[PDB]
Amino acid sequence: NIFLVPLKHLRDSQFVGELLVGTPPQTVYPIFDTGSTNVWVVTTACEEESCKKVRRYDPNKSKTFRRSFIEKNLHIVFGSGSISGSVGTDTFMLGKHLVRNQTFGLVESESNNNKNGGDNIFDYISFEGIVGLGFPGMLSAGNIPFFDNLLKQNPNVDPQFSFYISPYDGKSTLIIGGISKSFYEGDIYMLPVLKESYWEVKLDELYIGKERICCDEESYVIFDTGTSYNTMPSSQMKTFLNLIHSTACTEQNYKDILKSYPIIKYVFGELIIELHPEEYMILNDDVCMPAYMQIDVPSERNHAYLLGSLSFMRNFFTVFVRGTESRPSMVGVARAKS
Ligand SMILES: CCC1(CC)CC(=O)N([C@@H]2CCOc3ccc(C(=O)N[C@H]4CC(C)(C)Oc5ccccc54)cc32)C(=N)N1
Ligand SMILES: *[C@@H]1O[C@H](CO)[C@@H](O)[C@H](O)[C@H]1NC(C)=O
Repeated sequence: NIFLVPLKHLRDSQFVGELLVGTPPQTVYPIFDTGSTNVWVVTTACEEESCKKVRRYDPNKSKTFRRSFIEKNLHIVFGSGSISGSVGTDTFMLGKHLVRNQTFGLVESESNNNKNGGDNIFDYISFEGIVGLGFPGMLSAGNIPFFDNLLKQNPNVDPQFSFYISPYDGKSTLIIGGISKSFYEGDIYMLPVLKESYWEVKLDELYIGKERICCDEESYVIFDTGTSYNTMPSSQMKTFLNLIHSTACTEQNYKDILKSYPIIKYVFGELIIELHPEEYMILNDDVCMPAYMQIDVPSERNHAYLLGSLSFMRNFFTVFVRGTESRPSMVGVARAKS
């Protein structure tokens, strides 16, 4: 049995889907993140302005909510903001499928702890939560992650999911347990996941046009729906900004200005995945920018390259296959439909 969960592309970068929590059920619209594993829900215990503007789950109105003991609020700090809150368990429902006794994080503050003077991601978006879809290694608290708990309680669902991203129409969809040829064109190329925390596969080479920028050290590609942009390590970013400059542009001449920009080629052994200038240049205000940011995923000697939603999944249908005993963990990539 296979089912799907449609996603609404919001005015911010978000692709949110319907999620029901508690008894009687309350409705929240979280994003679905392959770059984290916790489940976060914005609650009424967060009285901040960036919280009060959205639908807030109230645990006091849930007969099935249970409070978990913690010594301190768990604090998650990342690039553009911070999430902080407590933890409990409740019963969830996603696409009419039931997940009971699921541990999740209750957002109680969105204060930015990188630089507390402004620049907070939650001021610019209508954030209601995160459904983590990564591997159990990244679970911060609780007995079992959300997706695994869904499968344990729905054993006729196959441990896999996939994302069709099309921001222009309303056909953006998350499908759980399978795929559909109604989304991709051609074949699906499989890449083994070698690091079961993120959805992380090995990257062999990376070209910006004809210039080879990777790899001389061990490099990896992370498929992360929870970022709009693609990323590169700091070292390659100085090179990237010298080969791909941002320029002024308009909606009228952008095809003309990007005629000279290079093709970005991601090489996975035999598979070559190309990014054309109109597929990685973002247009905001009157500036054509590369849809790339600088992220150094922490590790001793590994380098991680992230593939985001706006720049990658919009053009490439992506399948995530959880490993079992009859198969390993892989990600599948195919061209998307028009
Ligand atoms: C969701 C954040 C976390 C989980 C706590 C942590 C985390 O840092 N990342 C990545 C990997 C590292 O680099 C970055 C850098 C930036 C961003 C970012 O600002 N993302 C935006 C996208 C948008 C506006 C559509 O929705 C939301 C909704 C909430 C928060 C952020 C966003 C994400 C990541 C996750 N993949 N997941
Ligand atoms: C729910 O999960 C908790 C772990 O947080 C566990 O102690 C409990 O036995 C589980 N089942 C029920 C019915 O609470």
